[PDB]
Amino acid sequence: DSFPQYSPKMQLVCCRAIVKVFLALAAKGPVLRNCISTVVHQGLIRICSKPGKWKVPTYKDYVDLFRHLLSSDQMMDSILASESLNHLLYDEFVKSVLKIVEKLDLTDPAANLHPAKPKDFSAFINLVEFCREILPEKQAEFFEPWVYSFSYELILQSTRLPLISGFYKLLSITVRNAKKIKYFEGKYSCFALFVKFGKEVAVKMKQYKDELLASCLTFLLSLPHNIIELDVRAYVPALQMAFKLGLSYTPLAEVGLNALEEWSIYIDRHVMQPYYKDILPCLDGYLKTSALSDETKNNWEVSALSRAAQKGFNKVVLKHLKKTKNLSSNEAISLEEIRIRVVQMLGSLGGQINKNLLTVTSSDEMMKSYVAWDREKRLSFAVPFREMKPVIFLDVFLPRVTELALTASDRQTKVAACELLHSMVMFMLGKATQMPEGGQGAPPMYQLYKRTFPVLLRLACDVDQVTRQLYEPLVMQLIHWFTNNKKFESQDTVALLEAILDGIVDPVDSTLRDFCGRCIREFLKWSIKQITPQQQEKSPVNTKSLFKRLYSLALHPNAFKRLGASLAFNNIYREFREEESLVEQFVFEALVIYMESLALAHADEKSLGTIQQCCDAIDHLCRIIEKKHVSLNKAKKRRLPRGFPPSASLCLLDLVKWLLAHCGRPQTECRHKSIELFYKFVPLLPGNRSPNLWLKDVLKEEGVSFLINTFEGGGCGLLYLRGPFSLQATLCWLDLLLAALECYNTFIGERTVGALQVLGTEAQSSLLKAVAFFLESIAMSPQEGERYNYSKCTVVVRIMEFTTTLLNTSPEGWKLLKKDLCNTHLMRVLVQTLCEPASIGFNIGDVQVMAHLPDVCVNLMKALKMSPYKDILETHLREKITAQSIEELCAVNLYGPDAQVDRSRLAAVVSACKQLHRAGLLHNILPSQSTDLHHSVGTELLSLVYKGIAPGQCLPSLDLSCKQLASGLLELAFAFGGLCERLVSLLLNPAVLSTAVIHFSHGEYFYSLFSETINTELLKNLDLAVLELMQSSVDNTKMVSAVLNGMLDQSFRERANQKHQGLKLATTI
Amino acid sequence: QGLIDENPGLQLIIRNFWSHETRLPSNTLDRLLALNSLYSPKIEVHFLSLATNFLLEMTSMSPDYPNPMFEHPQIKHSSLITPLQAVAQRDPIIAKQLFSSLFSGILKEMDKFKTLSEKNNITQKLLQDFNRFLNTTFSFFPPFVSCIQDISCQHAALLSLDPAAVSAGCLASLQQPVGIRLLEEALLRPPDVLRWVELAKLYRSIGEYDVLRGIFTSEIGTKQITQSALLAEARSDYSEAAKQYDEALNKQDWVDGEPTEAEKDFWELASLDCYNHLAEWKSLEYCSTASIDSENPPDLNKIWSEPFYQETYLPYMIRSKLKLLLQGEADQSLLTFIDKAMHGELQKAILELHYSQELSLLYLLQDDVDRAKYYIQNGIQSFMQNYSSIDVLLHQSRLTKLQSVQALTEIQEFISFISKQGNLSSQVPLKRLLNTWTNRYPDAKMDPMNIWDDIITNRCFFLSKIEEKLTPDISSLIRSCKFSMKMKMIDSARKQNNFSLAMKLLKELHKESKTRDDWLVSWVQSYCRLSHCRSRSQGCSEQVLTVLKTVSLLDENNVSSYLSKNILAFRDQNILLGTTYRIIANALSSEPACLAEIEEDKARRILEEDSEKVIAGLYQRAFQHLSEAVQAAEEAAGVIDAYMTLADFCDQQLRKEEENASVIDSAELQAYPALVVEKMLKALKLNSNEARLKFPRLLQIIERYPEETLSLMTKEISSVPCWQFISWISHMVALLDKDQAVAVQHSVEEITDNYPQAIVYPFIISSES
DNA sequence: AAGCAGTAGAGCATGC
DNA sequence: GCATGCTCTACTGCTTCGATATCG
Repeated sequence: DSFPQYSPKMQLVCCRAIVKVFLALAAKGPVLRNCISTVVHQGLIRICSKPGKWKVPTYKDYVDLFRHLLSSDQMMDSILASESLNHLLYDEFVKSVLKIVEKLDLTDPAANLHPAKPKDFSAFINLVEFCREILPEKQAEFFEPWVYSFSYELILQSTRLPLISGFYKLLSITVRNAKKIKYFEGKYSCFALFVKFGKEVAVKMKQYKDELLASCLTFLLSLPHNIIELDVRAYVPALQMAFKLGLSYTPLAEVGLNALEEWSIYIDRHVMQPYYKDILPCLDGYLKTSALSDETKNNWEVSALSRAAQKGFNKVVLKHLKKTKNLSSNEAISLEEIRIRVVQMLGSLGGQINKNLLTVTSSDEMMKSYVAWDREKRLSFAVPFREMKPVIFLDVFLPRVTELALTASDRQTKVAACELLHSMVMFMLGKATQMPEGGQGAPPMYQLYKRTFPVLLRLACDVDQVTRQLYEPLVMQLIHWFTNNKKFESQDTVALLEAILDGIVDPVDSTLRDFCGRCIREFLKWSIKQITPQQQEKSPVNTKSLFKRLYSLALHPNAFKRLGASLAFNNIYREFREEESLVEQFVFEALVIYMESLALAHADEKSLGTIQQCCDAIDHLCRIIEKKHVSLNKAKKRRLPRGFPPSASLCLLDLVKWLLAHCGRPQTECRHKSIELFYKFVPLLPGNRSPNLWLKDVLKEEGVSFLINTFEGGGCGLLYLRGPFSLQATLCWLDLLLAALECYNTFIGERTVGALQVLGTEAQSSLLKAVAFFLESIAMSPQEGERYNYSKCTVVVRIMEFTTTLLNTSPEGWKLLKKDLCNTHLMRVLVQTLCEPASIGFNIGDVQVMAHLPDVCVNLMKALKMSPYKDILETHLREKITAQSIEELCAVNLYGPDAQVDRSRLAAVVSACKQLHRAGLLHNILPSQSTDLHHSVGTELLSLVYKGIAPGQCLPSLDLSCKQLASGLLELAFAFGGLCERLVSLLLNPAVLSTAVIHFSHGEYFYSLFSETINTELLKNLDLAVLELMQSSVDNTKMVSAVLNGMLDQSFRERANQKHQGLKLATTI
Repeated sequence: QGLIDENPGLQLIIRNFWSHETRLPSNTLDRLLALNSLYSPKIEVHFLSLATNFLLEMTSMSPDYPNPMFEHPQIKHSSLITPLQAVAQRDPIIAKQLFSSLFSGILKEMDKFKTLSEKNNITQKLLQDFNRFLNTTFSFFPPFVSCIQDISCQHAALLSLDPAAVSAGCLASLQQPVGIRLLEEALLRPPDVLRWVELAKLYRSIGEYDVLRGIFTSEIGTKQITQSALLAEARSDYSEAAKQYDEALNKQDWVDGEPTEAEKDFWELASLDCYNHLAEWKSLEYCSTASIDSENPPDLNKIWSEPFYQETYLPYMIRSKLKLLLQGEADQSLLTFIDKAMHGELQKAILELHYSQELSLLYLLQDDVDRAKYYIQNGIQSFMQNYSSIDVLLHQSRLTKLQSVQALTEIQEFISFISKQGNLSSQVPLKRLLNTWTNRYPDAKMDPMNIWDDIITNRCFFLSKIEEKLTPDISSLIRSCKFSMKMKMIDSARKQNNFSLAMKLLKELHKESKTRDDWLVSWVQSYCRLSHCRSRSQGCSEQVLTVLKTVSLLDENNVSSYLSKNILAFRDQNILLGTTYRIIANALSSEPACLAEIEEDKARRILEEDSEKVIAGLYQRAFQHLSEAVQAAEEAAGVIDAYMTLADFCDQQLRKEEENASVIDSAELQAYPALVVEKMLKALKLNSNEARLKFPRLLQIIERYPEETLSLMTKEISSVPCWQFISWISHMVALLDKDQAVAVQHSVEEITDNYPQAIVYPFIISSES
């Protein structure tokens, strides 16, 4: 901690002191080498916590120490006679940073919120800048086996931590250090993690702002993309957003070019060549200043050199010129070096490619650019001199003023152009109604308005503070002036409206897409606040016409084009229902078309956010559908939506029948909202009924052949799926089968319809007949093979949820499904999705599927034990997880180059056995040997892990994945039985080892390694542990003192949920 | 010059002195007329900023600064004058617009008071000052050069401005639209040959060879050699159209009158450019150096006086001697010219504002990689400074300016590569250099031959330099890159009709092609493709000569497991020999038999009985050499070419035999209509628009040839993607009626199934009868 | 030897 | 309390000239 209270040339002695201490206390064999691991931990929380007059050093003053500790160690132990101390102090830095980040629980302004960890932020952002400076150097072999775990923890932790502004920086750092060394030349494991995380971060960032957009974009573009070139169309608006978001915050305007140079050289030259017409014309705000700027002085004015070199060139200028090298000029980058780099990459881009920066030689727009904005010139300004008063015409200034205000890249002219344009718009607005008349005293100027209005928006939400503060009341005041009574439906409001609309339906604009919604909010408030409400009968600004415009927006096959009808509803849901009489006629005729747009969104994109907005669009309406016509469900004359039959009234009762009729759709996210709305639509009738009375009441009127036409849909009534297919035929059938599988699994999950009532031989459905064929294709172009593997593996979890639903509910009695699905095939698919999931099609990369898999495996394996059949399940699982398989897998060579298979095939068995234990039938599959009450598989595992460390040659080393295996393998062997006296007799051990000095007692190391599973196992059977612990307190007092300390502090630590266990431990000791 | 001071405060003092009464006046029009006196061409980048600043400073002496909107919904006068001044000081283009509007405002307000006795004198005074501006300026700044030429052409007295400096000013500041409109406005209100010669010199540089036809007639006194020499450079033929310029130059009779001096300099300058567009680096050097002096001119003070010569004879001198330096032998006679020229100031600014890339290439020749660094960073800053100043809506100026950045950064790449030391001991960066240079060509058909010559000669000089410095089989790897650069240069120089350049490029790329097998095939294919492309405009009996000269080499060895192994090399020889025989047989069958008069072995070569076999053998050999290609191409656009030449040649032979009557050629011809329909329907499937419009040829050849080949239509029409007939659907629902409605039936069924909305409206009229 | 001319070193004032 | 920044004064070495001892 006392490094910035020094002077230079003594700090070398300080760093040599700390290196000498760490070298001396490390070379005596591991009993004491585990305080290196906590001293760096302690110093890290010292200096990552710091936010005659002295000062308060923040965090910059130690980065020279932390480079000294491991970079030039060889030029630090030159005098001190050098094995791996740099290695160890890198591994402990990795471990300590993913342990400081392991317990922070971070669930200033960020985004209308501050509900994270009260003050852990300042101890966090210092850590993120500190690792930005210490991390990215020397990414050698020290970092190669650390990318998997460091990536995986941060994915899993930031997935619950969106708006944190800073959990993507460490991923950018590890991917930069992962393409520094090779490692990306498809080991095939982390690649799928990052490929799948690309789309999730792409859809998450679209609703965000400046610091967090910058964070995600510098993550995304730093993906390698010599190798992630597949779907190169997917992220080019994640590149042209960087340049357009350059020009005011340079460190991503750099990385746009630093990406765009490495894409182009190594991506093969046909999948890139269509993608230049849009990348490049953004790169021409970087050629607009010709060095006419003169701000601060461009000479050497007077300094410590400008006097010392005057009186001859003596030795004091040598003293001064050995003093200006160590300034470490590392302040981002200067703008003019970016302009030179723009020109150098534009030159190196090619010859054919190069001429893309302009129009394309007589397109539609080239011969429209030559034309005046409006023909007759208005805005005649008369500049008063003393005696002349001439006339200077405006409007020749406008296509350079409004082009210069947006993209200037020099703020001293940008603020000038902005102030000029605001006064010019004010003069234009005041000119428009003089007093003379209305054709030559008030001449129209909407050919200027139609190009002045799509630029006030792009100014008023641009980046900068000052222009935003200057254009908020203008863009909010002219809405108030336009939407009026005296206005009487002119032609400029229509231009403003279409400008707002194409502000929403526009690409590369996720800061304006919200501001036009705020304009729609102001439209709807002030358009009824002061209008004549008896006259809103014909104008096309009308909320009827706006809603019809929104519905035509709402049903449209252009992806971004329905997003307007999503977002305008999202921004005036707080309106239009706190005023009545206009909900009931069309907006619940719009609930169905909003769900129809959600049906349309079934094939678009993972990375757009259509789904996440349409769901809120239909959920904002289901909090006012349940407060209005509860008291007003009458037979009025109501307007009729899409698909519905004609009537004279549509009170509540045809919607629920349509909801029942289309529960079989292969639209994955409209079916869910359909069912979820139907269940809470079944009440609130006059009578206040229940879903059990209602569905049986309809079946007694219609019969079971009516409620199987809706569920089976079009899915009742194949060798092209021999190899894995990808056609839209096979995928649509798999989607139909999932629809039929999941449409009534919720009905038997509730108690609406009994399983014997609708699956007995009265419906003649092809359901179990089709599922039996479905279970016969399950294990048998690499582009869209994954497109079908995804739906092949989202069906088996619905099958298992279905049987887990049926076999535990009130339909007990399995006499309906004897050999249809409950045969020797579900007990094949369950076995292969329990153990070895990466051979039927389960990808290893995801998170929200591989965290749901052992849950449903255990929920079903508990649902076959109490069943009227268990023999098939036990005598199928008894063929893989036998004890002899554990014995033959427990080989003799688990150290060295057997890095993946021999120490990965064991871990699947370990996790499978853990989930069997969690079901409750570990012993039925694996009973012990004959005599003793200690399981002779657990004793075998315990002796194996105990003998695994003692050499017999130099040192059996460690890893992270040489300890997660050996700490799952050992947590298994305490779950079998009691097995505790063997544990304490292994701890209190006087056997002597040695290492190349001798200093080893074989119980200290085996305690020191794992040390937490051991104590948590000791704490369970507490009362029969302390007696034989304290009994040998004369001959081995050192070890029992250590074990008693190691149990006392761990019992102290979990005082927050087990307070009445430590009391028992105290009263027993 | 104390107004562009590199220190504020003091600059405010000097401006405060200059803006005072009795040093610069305080009447508005007299202040405007007085502002021209302080021009001083050291400053002109700032001159418009300073002119509008002094002209708008005395705005703040008036009683009119009280609410210039007069109502409640407003703003004050200074809120759009003070930021208007502050934005005019920051950018040139809005400054240009402000000064060019205020100037016209004052001069159109002065016409109330004062008679012509003084306003005519004021306008003649201003005319002399604008001439002085245009004569003295040396750094042609585009929003000033195009500012005075735009306040000129709006007034009636300034129009007679300066037709010989307007041309060379707006030509070198790349603002030719303004000067073209100025001179075409001067030609309105004996003939005026001077302004016509300079206006044609303006149009000659932006292409526009269409509008050099209404200029050079014989009714404005101009000669008859200039029209016939523009009509041979309109088509890119700069080897006769320059050959008759000097034949017009040194002639002695001229019996119509004298060839006036304006036309003499037009002949000189156009002969310079027509020597520039080739690669003759000796005649351009001599014609540019030695039209002022005699017996080894010194050049040293010679060009810098008599100031006509700088804007005309300096660029081609420095370019010709530099390009002759950039390969070959030394002749250190440019370096001393620059070294003696640089002691001045008005020569030290002119030689480094405008050139700097010739300077960098000059100092890299004597291993001064330190001065060259300064000069090339100066050139980059000058490109950026210029490109950001020529206007938005002026295309092709920016394309002609942006076509130089590749040569700039190839210099900058060589500078950063030679001085790093991660190189020059391993050739694993050299391989990356040779594999990134061969994929960075400029585009064919858009980028003219001066730019191709720039890039190729700079690259050959750089490769020779790194072979000099790479003393750590390396002398084959660079020559096998130089070949593939020059070959692409030839294939771009052929497509723009520049044949005299490409012909000597072949003649210089033939001494070492005979030492390999991958080289001779590409050689002979490029040669005999040029010989086909050249024969489109020769009339007759000489194209037979050239396509007979290219016979004895197309049938050489070539199959050293090469033509049998490779497929595209097998396809190209066949299609080119087929087009050769097609050229001969179409040549001597429209003009029958006179062409064997100048013939010794030519007659026997066409014989390889007098007027029947000599056509029949050529047509059947064309059919053989065309039929090899489709079967060698079946195993896009690699099968489409071989298909469509076969379809078009067989259709051509069918329509040639259609207008006559025969039996034997009909017996040969009875295989061709089978070959037409399938080979067109196999290329209509693939997305080809050069064959979709050939559908009524099928729909008529079926009717006229119906005894065979209709199942041959049905089997192919049964599988064609059925939206390639929505154009011809009213052309098929009339063949539905009459006979041979089969092979319409299936496709109409497919369209009525898939898209039952296209055919609904052309079906009612056809079912109506 | 005589003149001079240039730099080393010590003490006051400042900063972290 | 430790490192640096700045001036002035006395020490010290160089250059030129003239006298003295030495070696032929």
